[PDB]
Amino acid sequence: EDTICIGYHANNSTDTVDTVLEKNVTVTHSVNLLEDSHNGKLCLLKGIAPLQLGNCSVAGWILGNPECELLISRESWSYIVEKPNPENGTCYPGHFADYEELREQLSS
Amino acid sequence: GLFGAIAGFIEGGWTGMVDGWYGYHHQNEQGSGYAADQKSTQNAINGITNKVNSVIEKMNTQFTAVGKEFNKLERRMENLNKKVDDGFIDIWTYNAELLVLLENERTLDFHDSNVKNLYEKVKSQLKNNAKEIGNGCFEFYHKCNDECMESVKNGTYDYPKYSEESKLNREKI
Amino acid sequence: GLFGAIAGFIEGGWTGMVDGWYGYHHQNEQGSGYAADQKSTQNAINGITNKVNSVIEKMNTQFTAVGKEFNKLERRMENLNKKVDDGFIDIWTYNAELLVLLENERTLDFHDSNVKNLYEKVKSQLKNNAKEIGNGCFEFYHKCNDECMESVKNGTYDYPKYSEESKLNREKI
Amino acid sequence: GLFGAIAGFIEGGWTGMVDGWYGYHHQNEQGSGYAADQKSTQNAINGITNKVNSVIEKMNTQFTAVGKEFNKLERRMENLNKKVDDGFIDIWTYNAELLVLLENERTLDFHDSNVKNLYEKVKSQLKNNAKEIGNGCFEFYHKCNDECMESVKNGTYDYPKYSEESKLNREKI
Amino acid sequence: PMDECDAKCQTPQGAINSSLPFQNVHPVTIGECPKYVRSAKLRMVTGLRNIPS
Ligand SMILES: *[C@@H]1O[C@H](CO)[C@@H](O[C@@H]2O[C@H](CO)[C@@H](O)[C@H](O)[C@H]2NC(C)=O)[C@H](O)[C@H]1NC(C)=O
Ligand SMILES: *[C@@H]1O[C@H](CO)[C@@H](O)[C@H](O)[C@H]1NC(C)=O
Ligand SMILES: *[C@@H]1O[C@H](CO)[C@@H](O)[C@H](O)[C@H]1NC(C)=O
Ligand SMILES: *[C@@H]1O[C@H](CO)[C@@H](O)[C@H](O)[C@H]1NC(C)=O
Ligand SMILES: *[C@@H]1O[C@H](CO)[C@@H](O)[C@H](O)[C@H]1NC(C)=O
Ligand SMILES: *[C@@H]1O[C@H](CO)[C@@H](O)[C@H](O)[C@H]1NC(C)=O
Ligand SMILES: *[C@@H]1O[C@H](CO)[C@@H](O)[C@H](O)[C@H]1NC(C)=O
Repeated sequence: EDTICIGYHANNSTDTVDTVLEKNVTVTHSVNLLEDSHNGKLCLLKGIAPLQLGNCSVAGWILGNPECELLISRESWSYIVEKPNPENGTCYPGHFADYEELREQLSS
Repeated sequence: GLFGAIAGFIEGGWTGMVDGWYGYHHQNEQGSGYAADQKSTQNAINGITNKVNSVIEKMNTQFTAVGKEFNKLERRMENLNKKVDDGFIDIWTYNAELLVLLENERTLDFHDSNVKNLYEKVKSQLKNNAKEIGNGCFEFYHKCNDECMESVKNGTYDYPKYSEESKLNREKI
Repeated sequence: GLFGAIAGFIEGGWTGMVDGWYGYHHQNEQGSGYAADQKSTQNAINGITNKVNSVIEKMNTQFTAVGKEFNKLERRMENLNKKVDDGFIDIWTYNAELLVLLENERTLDFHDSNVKNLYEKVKSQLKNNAKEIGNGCFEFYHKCNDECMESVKNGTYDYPKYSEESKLNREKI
Repeated sequence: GLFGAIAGFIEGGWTGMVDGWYGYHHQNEQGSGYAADQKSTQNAINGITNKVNSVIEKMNTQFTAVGKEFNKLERRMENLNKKVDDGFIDIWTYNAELLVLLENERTLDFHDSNVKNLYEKVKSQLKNNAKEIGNGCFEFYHKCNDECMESVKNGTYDYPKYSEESKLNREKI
Repeated sequence: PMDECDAKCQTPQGAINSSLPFQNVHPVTIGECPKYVRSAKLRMVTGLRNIPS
């Protein structure tokens, strides 16, 4: 004879969370809050380009090291790009006090 | 089945239907079929919309610059700024992780709640006219067509429609 | 109506009564009227008292001085102290905002729970002696005076009082 | 008794049994006795295990060195580092205190939920065959031995076993 | 490497989608950014449990 039943959804899915009372807990649908990924690029903000040094230090950039392109046309930019170990420090060495402070002032 | 259904009196889910997260399964002489409850389903999903908007939006992400650097005569400030940043990092980490755990629990309870509510709504029409069976389902001492199905979906039955047929077909049991 | 009542089997609230957040509405030959359930209402409101004391008090507000200032050779410390303070500000902001959302939800569920509990208490006395009707209400197969009302309020009925009158007035139905 | 039982329809707890947090009390001609529900009890306690692991582990405790010190020409950094540390201290304090309150509430609700679920499981077998009584208990219109007890524990009854004995012993009432 | 592509937040390991609130990826950032954690993953449920039989 006739019957009525409740119903709800399942699917083929096997995506999982952690939860208070059980782990790897499977659900139908999920959403990742996280961005665990990076494109592996140096893109630019907004249409505003960044500054690039290539091999140079900030000393070689600001002072006018001839092997560093001065690039006066670079009037403003999005962010500064270095490497960790900048090749071209000062050709005639010398202490450069408050490197920290100058960098922080030239954050932006 | 916090509140008694899902791994409760119900054991498992169904892959037959995909149009909505909730519904009914109708069974009568014309055939069987699954059919989704877009009313309560859409209301709940609107709740999830307001949730996730009310999680994402509650940040304010500044036009930020993180990093700093120091010489080796600034080690006060180095171990500070490390302690500072690691403190903040850990606090966002801890609070957000707990928030994912708790919010997903409350989401499970929200769903469980909604189906339990609907289960009582199904019960409330058909109390003596049709019986609890097994789990998940009710059997009718009378018969029901697709009009009777869609009527019972939207919260309508006409209680005296088959009150007498249940009054007779009960009485062999 | 998380748990099935408020926008559940009940549709809406009532402005007739103001003395307490919960109650009953009595209907008999002497008349109609609303009357509040100060027992469970007062217990719940004591719960809200302990809540709000347990939200406000959990701060410790120091005899504080916020502000600082710097020259332009301290920009490490300026952008630091900005980052520091904005970090703290945002964390209190985020945690407190989530706390208002969650606590108000749990308050709604607390209320919904209490009325559902009381609904089963009303049911537990009058199970076969009087019937579920419609929503929100029970009909008696017998009669009930104001003494019967106030008795049924405080958790007392005398089950065999009108067991037979319901046993007869049922049987036409 | 958030959900209706504990200080709800049930008034209080029992010291007779210690083997598990939940169970039944059986009463028949052979005697009385208490007996624990290790299935749901063990599942719940596994939940508490995953909880407390998911509270403790979520910290990361560095190989840390807290303290600092300063002269009196560093008072910027002194009142800073005081403000810094007191800020962090208060935030961990506030969040953790709220977390103890909330988690213990959700634990109470978890327990209350589980017993309510089990109460409906006890109901689901013995619906018309045996009646609600008082609070906390069901009376049988038929008889039940220790095999019937242990069967009813693990989710088994054989509904037509004593369907007729209840069908007759009801009918004097 | 450096590229003409566009973004709203940036870090040395790469340019970043500013859609979502959080990364676990690297703390240093510039722009309109996520926030860092030390974690493996964070995934809210939309749907619910999946059991066929
Ligand atoms: C940055 O430094 C690298 C060093 O690795 C330079 O590489 C040299 O490139 C030239 C051709 O341009 C070659 O003749 C050399 O043999 C390379 N040397 C090495 C060690 O790879 C690179 O030219 C520098 N770039 C700038 C812009 O200064
Ligand atoms: C599950 O189903 C979805 C939608 O049909 C599909 O995208 C996915 O590849 C399927 N996965 C498996 C393992 O079948
Ligand atoms: C989830 O964890 C439980 C822990 O015992 C284990 O039984 C199960 O196999 C795990 N599943 C997956 C997919 O990791
Ligand atoms: C409910 O369904 C019945 C048929 O099943 C239909 O006639 C009626 O118009 C529907 N009512 C609403 C409010 O949708
Ligand atoms: C309960 O109400 C009845 C009358 O309705 C009254 O006689 C009795 O004293 C009341 N009991 C308590 C404990 O208030
Ligand atoms: C349940 O209990 C009955 C007796 O009470 C026993 O015969 C049966 O094997 C048990 N089943 C399980 C799955 O434990
Ligand atoms: C950024 O993320 C959003 C949401 O995940 C997505 O819609 C968009 O396509 C993504 N864009 C890029 C460039 O990754």
